[PDB]
Amino acid sequence: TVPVKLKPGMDGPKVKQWPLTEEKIKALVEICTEMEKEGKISKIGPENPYNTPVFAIKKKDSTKWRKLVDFRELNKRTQDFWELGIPHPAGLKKKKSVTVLDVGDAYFSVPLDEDFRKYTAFTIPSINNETPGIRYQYNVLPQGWKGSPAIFQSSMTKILEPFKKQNPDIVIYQYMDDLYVGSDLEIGQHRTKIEELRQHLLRWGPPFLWMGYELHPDKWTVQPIVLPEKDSWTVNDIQKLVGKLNWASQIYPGIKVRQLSKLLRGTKALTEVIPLTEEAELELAENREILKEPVHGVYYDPSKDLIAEIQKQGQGQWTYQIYQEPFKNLKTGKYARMRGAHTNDVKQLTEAVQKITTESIVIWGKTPKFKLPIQKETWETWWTEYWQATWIPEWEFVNTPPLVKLWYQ
Amino acid sequence: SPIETVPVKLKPGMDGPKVKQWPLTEEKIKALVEICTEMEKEGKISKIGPENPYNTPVFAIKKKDSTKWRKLVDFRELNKRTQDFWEVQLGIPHPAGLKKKKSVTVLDVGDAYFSVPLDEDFRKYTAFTIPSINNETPGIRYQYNVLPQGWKGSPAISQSSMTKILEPFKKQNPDIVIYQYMDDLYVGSDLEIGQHRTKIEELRQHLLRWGLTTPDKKHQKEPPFLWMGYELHPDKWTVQPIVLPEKDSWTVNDIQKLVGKLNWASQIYPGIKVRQLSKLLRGTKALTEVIPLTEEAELELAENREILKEPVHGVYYDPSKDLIAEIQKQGQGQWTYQIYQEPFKNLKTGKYARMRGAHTNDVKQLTEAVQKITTESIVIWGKTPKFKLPIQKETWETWWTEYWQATWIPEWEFVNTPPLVKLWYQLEKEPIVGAETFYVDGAANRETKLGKAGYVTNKGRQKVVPLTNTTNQKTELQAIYLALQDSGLEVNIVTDSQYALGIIQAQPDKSESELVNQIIEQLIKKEKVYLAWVPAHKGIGGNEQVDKLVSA
Ligand SMILES: CC(C)c1ccc(O)c(=O)c(O)c1
Ligand SMILES: [Mn+2]
Ligand SMILES: [Mn+2]
Repeated sequence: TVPVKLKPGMDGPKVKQWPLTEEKIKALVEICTEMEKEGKISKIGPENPYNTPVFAIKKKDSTKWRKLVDFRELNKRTQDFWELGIPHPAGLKKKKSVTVLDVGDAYFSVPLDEDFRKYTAFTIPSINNETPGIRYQYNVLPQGWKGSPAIFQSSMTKILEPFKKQNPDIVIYQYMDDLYVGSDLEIGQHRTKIEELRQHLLRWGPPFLWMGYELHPDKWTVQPIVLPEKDSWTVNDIQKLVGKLNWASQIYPGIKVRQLSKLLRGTKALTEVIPLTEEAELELAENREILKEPVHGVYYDPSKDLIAEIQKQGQGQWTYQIYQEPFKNLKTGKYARMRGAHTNDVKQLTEAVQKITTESIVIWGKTPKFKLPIQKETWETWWTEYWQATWIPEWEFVNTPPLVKLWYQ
Repeated sequence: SPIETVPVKLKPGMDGPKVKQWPLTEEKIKALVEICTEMEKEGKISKIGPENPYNTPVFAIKKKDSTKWRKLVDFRELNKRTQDFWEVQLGIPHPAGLKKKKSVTVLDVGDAYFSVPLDEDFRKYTAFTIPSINNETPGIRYQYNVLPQGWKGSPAISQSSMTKILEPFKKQNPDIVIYQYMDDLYVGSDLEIGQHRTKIEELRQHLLRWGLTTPDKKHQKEPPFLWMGYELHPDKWTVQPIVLPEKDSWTVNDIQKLVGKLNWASQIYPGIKVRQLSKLLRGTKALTEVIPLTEEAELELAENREILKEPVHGVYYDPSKDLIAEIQKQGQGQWTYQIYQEPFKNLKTGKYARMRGAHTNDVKQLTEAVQKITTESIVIWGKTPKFKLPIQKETWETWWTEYWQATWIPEWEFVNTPPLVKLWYQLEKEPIVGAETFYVDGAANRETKLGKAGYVTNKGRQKVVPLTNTTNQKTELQAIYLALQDSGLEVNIVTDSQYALGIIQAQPDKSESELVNQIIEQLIKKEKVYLAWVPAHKGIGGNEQVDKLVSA
């Protein structure tokens, strides 16, 4: 069994448990009574000062409640693993179909370093503080923890070897409680291989991981930056155009607005139609060109956090951008929709956060830190109510209405 | 003896508290050896040989002016040096969270902390010395054998041991509800009066078989059940008017007992503001610290004291019915709400004050109220109440669909109880045809703070105005204000201030800033207002013109 520790000179996680509905508290009590019986977790005393939040979620589709521990704080306090840690397959994104499987269940089979158990403490809250908190700590590889897939690496390899050798061409990436299986087979056989990979795990050693979260990376589209094309512009159109090209000149140094502004010479009514000059037309053409080739120099850097900004665009539409350095976007997309008049802004945003974090895992092998267009107190209240992933990314809250909303269409 | 001692560790790298004993009077010592001799007999403490190396200061003082001397130990260095524990949810159970049970009984377990053993290996850090009178003999050295009072670990360790003791009586009676809060043990049930008393007899013996004297009663009054400050009646609970101390010089150890009270009362009583009295008091420790409050604290204690002067009544929770929450708009950043199941039978009534910030508007405040109520309800009842709110469904729709941020309210219905919350002004999405276009700009000189604010328009109209003691950010809002002033009912307004755009694109309807307000009002008077934005110094006409006019 493996020796783990916290980064040098820092103490463990002491986060507070947020309130849970009655429904959720009940499910957690069931799940934990079982787990205590199976020897996975053990009640602890008050001499253990640490704590990690814990709530419950239903997955994409199940009858069933899944205990989700928010280890975010323990994760960034857990010594990175190198003495091990996983490699990301750049080919995964290029595949026609990628299915995600919950193998997390398998982590419970490996014992956790006796001395590291205390740092995994958590508490099930009681309604109206009738009873004081029921407290546990893990004795095994806890799901949602990063030190988990790291220690179950050798074990996970040995289990997939036969499938790898025989099935050599699929790509299999392991992230947290997740296993990303990608292939260029047709959905029929692709899903046969999966079920085949499924059986492999059931045979090689909560409980459901029956389900496939199937994605199609080969069909994910980036949104470029475009400029309107009109037969008659107004002072206002031109003013907007110039404001945006001036913004796009921070990313593409070759942008020129000279000949366009020159069209706004004097002081006109915003609704006045201004004819386009040859000079202007050309400048518009040339800029239009430049805006279609990629940014000059943006390769991904693994030792740096990823950053994702989201812009509520209205009518259920959302745009986002991932980057490490400002104006050096690795990706930009537009999350059009759930299909309609989606009446829960907060739900849409929570769905967008997960999709984006998914795409991010597939492409760089890690989750981005989010800058969310919401009031912290509104997000903290309702987000766990729409969460369906087994992982949780880092986020902050944007209080100041950005101007880039006006430009990322 | 029957209880399993909890393992306790001093903080890492820290050693035991070596302290010096303060000499005492023959009258304070004699007593002590008395209070001690008895304590040593119950086995609460032991005499240590000459040889332990740690020490804690021992003091001895009065309990009533009906004079006697009780014992006081200064566990200050030791509380610094002792491992952190988990205060768990230092949450406070709300009477309205209790459900109607028939029979109830409150057992006041307090004397029990002395009755819990202390980790054998840790007892040596609790050594204290009783000074000798003429220092002709060696002092007398005791160490603690039970959770010592005044220490870090007695609170949590005991409240924990208790749980373990009760957790077996609790499992055996799936129907009986038991809640523990400090001294207090609440036992509820639907049983007849006489089967209840019976079980209570088993619980009492079960606690005794684990080695802790239950007190039963020495002055026996009625069914008005007293459980951690609440008066529990068959079908209603009551909190008697809280009497706050009235005094000349406030102390740091009476001001601390105050915030605790205020907090406790904070969730029973509405509008209990305690944020000023906490900023005078924290992390500063006293041999010699004694405090005047600040005249914003004698006036608050004034307001709190006025609110705690009226009794609080409420009904219990009936899980078979919906939970309802109704809010009304009260003013000056104030809102009132009542949570109930049956109309006029309130479970909890409260008040929400606006959260600090320069600009704001009624809609953002209501939303903040809902999420506060929502979270409070989930803590007490485990569910989210339905909301009766003073805002049209059409208003809210217009708001969240257009607001640049993500926002949501739970299931809710409109209730017409003026003053209704609404949107005072609405910026347009497109330019307004036939309206005058006001390109505006401003500038200021940081050295002299002298600046100008102007605007030019497609109709030739123009105006610049000199200003003193102003800023760049100030002058662009000032320029907008001027534009709003001199324009008709409908108006297009081009600016180059990202700052001004930020403030207006937030749609505020009161700011604690006179200027913004002036603009706000001006907006409320307009029928149509289209507010554009352009980059500065890029040659767009009429941004340049006006820039030239205000720059120099
Ligand atoms: C070019 C810089 C100094 C600048 C920034 C912001 C403004 O609002 C201005 O009006 C301006 O004239 C200049
Ligand atoms: Mn300006
Ligand atoms: Mn200017």
